Amino acid sequence: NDICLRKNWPMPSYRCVKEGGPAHAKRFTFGVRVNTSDRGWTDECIGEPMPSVKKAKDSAAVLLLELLNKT
Repeated sequence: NDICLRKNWPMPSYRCVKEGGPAHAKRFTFGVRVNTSDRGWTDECIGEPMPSVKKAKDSAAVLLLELLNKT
């Protein structure tokens, strides 16, 4: 969140795109997007299917940091 804050943007969107399923689908996949003032909502950064919802957000966010590293 530091990079988005520092860039003087609002707080990014965070919501699991896939969570739960037919038992064997408790891997969570989530996509992030940020409001890059120069363009707007960034490309939705889908993370990897993670076995914990906290890891879901953070790991996608890590890919987002790469996007925000190109600003």
